Amino acid sequence: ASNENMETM
Amino acid sequence: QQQVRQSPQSLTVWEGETAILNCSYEDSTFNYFPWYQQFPGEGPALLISIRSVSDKKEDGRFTIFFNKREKKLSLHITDSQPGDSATYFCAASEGSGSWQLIFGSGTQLTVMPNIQNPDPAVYQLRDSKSSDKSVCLFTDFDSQTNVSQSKDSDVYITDKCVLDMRSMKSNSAVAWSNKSDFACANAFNNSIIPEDTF
Amino acid sequence: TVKQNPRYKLARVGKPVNLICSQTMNHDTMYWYQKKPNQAPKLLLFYYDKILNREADTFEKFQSSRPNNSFCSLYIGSAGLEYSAMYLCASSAGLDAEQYFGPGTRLLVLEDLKNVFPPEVAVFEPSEAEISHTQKATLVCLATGFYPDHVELSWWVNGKEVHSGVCTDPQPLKEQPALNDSRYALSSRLRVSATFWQNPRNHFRCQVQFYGLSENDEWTQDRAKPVTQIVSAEAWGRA
Amino acid sequence: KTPQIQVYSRHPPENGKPNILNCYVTQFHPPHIEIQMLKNGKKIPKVEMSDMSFSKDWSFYILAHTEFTPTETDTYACRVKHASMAEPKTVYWDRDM
Amino acid sequence: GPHSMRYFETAVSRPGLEEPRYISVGYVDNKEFVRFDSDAENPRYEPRAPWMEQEGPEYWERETQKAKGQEQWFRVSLRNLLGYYNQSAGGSHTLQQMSGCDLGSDWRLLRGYLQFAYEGRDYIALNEDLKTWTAADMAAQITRRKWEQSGAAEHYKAYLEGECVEWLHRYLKNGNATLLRTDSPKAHVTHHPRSKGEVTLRCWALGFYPADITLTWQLNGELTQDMELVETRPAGDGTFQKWASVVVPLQNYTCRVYHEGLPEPLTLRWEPP
Repeated sequence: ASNENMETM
Repeated sequence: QQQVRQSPQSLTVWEGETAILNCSYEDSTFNYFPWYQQFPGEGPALLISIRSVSDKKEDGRFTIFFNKREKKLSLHITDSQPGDSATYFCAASEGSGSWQLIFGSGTQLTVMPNIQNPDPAVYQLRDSKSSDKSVCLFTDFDSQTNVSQSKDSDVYITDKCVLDMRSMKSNSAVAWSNKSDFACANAFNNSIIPEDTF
Repeated sequence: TVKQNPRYKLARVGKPVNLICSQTMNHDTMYWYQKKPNQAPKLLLFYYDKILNREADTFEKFQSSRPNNSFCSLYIGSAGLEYSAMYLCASSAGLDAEQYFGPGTRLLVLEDLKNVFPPEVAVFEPSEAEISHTQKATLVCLATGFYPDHVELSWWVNGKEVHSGVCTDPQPLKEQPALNDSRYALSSRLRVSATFWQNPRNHFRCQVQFYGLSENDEWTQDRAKPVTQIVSAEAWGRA
Repeated sequence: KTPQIQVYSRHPPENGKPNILNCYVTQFHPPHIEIQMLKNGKKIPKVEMSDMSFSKDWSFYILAHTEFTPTETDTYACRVKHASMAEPKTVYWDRDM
Repeated sequence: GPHSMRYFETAVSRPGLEEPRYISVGYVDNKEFVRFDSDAENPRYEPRAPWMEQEGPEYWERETQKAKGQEQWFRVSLRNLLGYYNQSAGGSHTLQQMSGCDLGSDWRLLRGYLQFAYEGRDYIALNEDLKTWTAADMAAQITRRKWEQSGAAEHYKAYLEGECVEWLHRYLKNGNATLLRTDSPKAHVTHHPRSKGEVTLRCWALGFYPADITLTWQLNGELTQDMELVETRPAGDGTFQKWASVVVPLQNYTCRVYHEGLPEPLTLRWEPP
């Protein structure tokens, strides 16, 4: 299963 | 810059007249231009918006005249009502990022209402306790005359306030002081209409 | 449509602040803006569903939390004098859609809470000469000795809040302008019919909502804690 | 990054027996690239292209293949157009490589 | 056994377009199993492996919703990077991501991966410890400072150790007949004469799975830079090809083939018939 990133760059 | 700059800082116009609220932007890539209206003690609400495709947006009285060749916006309010007295903000957002709205400082609009029958008079108002306080009220005066602060730390005088009453409008000012033997005639710091006491 | 409670927030320097915002529109995106006096509202941060974005010049000063999509909060820790501004919260269905703003939370940060005081509300009965000259009766309200500028005035007639024939000053007067940390004074007007004031069963109340200290706020003074309280003054009609 | 091209057949080349001609393009950025497979200097219309993929060194890679019958007289090539290159690189098919 | 799950993400900006192209490619043991593409008629996580058909609609809908959020994460991050480098609004920009883990021995977790790229070059990467970040430039240091305060690394470590390991175990069980499949290479030496009295012996290797192979030439013992080599190329039917050649005088030389599909390493010479 894929991962959802936290805070943006 | 972006910037966004708006002109003027504060605009005052009489009831029934046309109010013009100018705006200027630097970034040419700006496409969406919304206009927000906020009343004292209330957040900004979406009034009317305009896109880069069109150059005119009509919604009864409120109209935006967009000019791409001069990078400027203008909000026209035909037949100005006293209920329009609010702070007007203008935002702008480009293509790639529509979430980032670059707002302007804002224009504080003040619509002076038309006083049909002026009856200026100073009234003595007593407290509903034990008491011993007394408040002076200067009411039913025209929008033209002004009230001063009465250069004294002990005497407190408020600015003009217009009521509605549903049945149809009057301007009012409140004057009070903790000082013993303070008469309601004492408003001799600013010029008023000759009328009316006891 | 977009809730923001309280309307006014007070905090001491070095103490953490958490401003809460909520929406019933089931929106994916919720924004946070900073509004300085007579300055353009600048975007601080936003929350798209789960994803958080902070501005390169804003971060290190502001933090953000989201318990669920219906809520959104702005965190400050520690608080300073430069943080004293109006905090607006926006809401949008999509990332590239129309934004709906909340009423805003006015934040004021002070070095010490020693000068914080609740208001003294007093109602003034209409003048007998006013009922004789004109066929109207004006009731004057007076909120005095309150600090800070955090007040909400509302007129209540027969248990219901009345907006028609009501006028409150845009900014309260400083009781002692010659010195800093001075208490404010706000006045209001309620104009009703002469026959309406003549009725003895008609009730008139001037409610003033004050925003001061809370549960987390520390108080070490002998004087009573100036908590977020409601101060009212009532008056009945006479013929 | 300049794209690296390799022209080869799926199965060992044999005159008469049908085969599949591959054009493995590697080590390029941005991912936008134009690949044309040639037969005697003329472009092949039916060219099956694989979906966009990249390697551990962030470089993108793509494989283009067409149905072909090898002959000793016919010449095969692969023309590649990319932003990193001024002139398109044309690599000719060799059965010995 | 060396097993690994990877997610290769890409975000390409279009000239003037409000929405960029987002592609997420999933891999299990270096072979593709899942793929998402924003360009498609109906953007959904589509199965790319035959064993992936076992999953119901619950798995596909959950992954598509994850991709929709990631599609917007990459959109904002790409615009934030334009502000960092102070670049023009209109242009072609690429944001890449590599995330996943290696199992090791046996089904326990060996190494964690989380890397980011901009314009093809490295930007920010999560270290071996899975707690610190390596910034390639000063623009990446701002991203590092942002992620250090918010504690982004703490949640990325939770995926690589938890969900990434847990889901890879399931994919190895569901897909076993085609995943643990090994194909032995077909090896042969060709003759190519040259001028100056030299000849090139080309050691071929065709039809092998996985792509990992070692081809070396020997002069009784060890020939390093003088030996010609080409990159491992796919045939098209899920198998690979590769060759190694060496310039020798007008001769009996040894080629060594190393592959997991074959039990004993292949040692071969040239004919002629």
